[PDB]
Amino acid sequence: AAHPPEIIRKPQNQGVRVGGVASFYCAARGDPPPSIVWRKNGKKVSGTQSRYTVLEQPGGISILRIEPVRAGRDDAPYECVAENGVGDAVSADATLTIYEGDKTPAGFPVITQGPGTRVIEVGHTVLMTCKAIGNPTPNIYWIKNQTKVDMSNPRYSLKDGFLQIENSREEDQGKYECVAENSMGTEHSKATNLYVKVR
Repeated sequence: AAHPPEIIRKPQNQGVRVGGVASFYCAARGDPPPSIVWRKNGKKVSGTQSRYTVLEQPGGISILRIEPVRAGRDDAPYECVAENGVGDAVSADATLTIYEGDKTPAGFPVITQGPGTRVIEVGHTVLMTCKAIGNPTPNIYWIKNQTKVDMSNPRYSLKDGFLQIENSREEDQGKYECVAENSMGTEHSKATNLYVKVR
């Protein structure tokens, strides 16, 4: 195992509404595997700071989540850094544009309807609703517990931007949200819980 760190996914610029959620994704690889560090305006991102949380996900992914987005503070460059003790560190960065009030780019995604909390009996199927519009039309994806829902799962599909889960199992319990992603912006729905009862 002898390789220098490589960024295989760069962070992308985001536009978010104030009070919103924003996230940046980074991924890298090397031999041996790099750590990824997140920087704001060149300053490593605080363990303390309540609004930022960093999620490390297998496949080499690192995610920086900012919730709730603050209009002054959060308008900055977030850079992700990868090091493994071989060669040079590799870094990539992205900006965050924050939109006050309604002064949003035309066609910024809007979520007309959002998921509601539900209890579902084991073995039953549920539909969770996201309704969105934008131009260009938003791609819609679902998150549980801040993690992308895996649509590789046989039991999970999208109907009309709705998330359907068939043959419900306890493991499906979580806090779900829907994201509508646009060239213009990203919108996250309000998180809500899915509970599974027995019997």
